[PDB]
Amino acid sequence: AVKYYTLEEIQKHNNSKSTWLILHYKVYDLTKFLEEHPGGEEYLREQAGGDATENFEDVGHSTDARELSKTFIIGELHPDDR
Ligand code: HEM
Repeated sequence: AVKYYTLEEIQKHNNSKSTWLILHYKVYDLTKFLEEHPGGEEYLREQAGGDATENFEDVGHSTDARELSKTFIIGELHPDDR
């Protein structure tokens, strides 16, 4: 089973208690990761509530970071919004 979120609901998660973002159609809840992110939290908050795939790939994340990102997935972008 997979949970699908719309762009409308994702955009609402960009505040002090909730930070979500999209990477390759998958939705990530990075709320508790902000402080641990090697790159800092400014880059994450700035992209919160939207699709950060291009920025993510632009910086060029390691295979380890990508493996780690998987633990933060909570669902996928609704097919109709793709
Ligand atoms: C769940 C997603 C993410 C995880 C788990 C994550 C993890 C990491 C890790 C482990 C590093 C260390 C270097 C490496 O292994 O590549 C890193 C660096 C970095 N990340 Fe992320 N990252 C994520 C999302 C993002 C996003 C969305 C942005 C930008 C919009 C971003 C910007 C950066 C920057 C600027 C660095 C520093 C690169 C440098 O100094 O050369 N990261 N990230």
